[PDB]
Amino acid sequence: SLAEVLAETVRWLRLAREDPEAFAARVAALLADPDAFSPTEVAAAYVALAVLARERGDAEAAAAAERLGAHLLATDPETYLEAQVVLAAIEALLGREEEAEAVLEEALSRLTAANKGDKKDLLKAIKKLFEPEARAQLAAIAAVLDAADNVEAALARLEKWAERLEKELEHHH
Repeated sequence: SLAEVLAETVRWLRLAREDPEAFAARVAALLADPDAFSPTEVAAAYVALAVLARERGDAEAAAAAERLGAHLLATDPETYLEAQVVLAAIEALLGREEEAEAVLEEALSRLTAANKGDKKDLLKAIKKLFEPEARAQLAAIAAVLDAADNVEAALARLEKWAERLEKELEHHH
């Protein structure tokens, strides 16, 4: 579930801050054998690593997130899509709307080119961000990121992004 990925992303991000050595050891473990961990855990580690890459300029986290994302795309496309939507929400939360939309577009393009997902999957996944269970966890992410004042406007921007996509989908039929 989307909200479980968010909840677990809170735990990964707090671990990176509060015990970086245990963060590094568990990431090495997931990179060595991601299939030994639950899909939610792999997706959350991907998101935390992608956030470290983008927000701290962490080259190793960047390459590690790329490997985990690739693995999720190849083996569990629905979890891949959830991971990308959560990453997009967090970038939007941080005020990086262009980056958030590029993440969604990359996710869409990888999913369709692999014949594992489509525009309707993306729309459905984005809208799961707005449910209460997911909103509670994004509030937790926002506490982690000192971005509480931007939760609503970030989700509103994503909703209009999804709305325009859905309208083009409708017009195209």
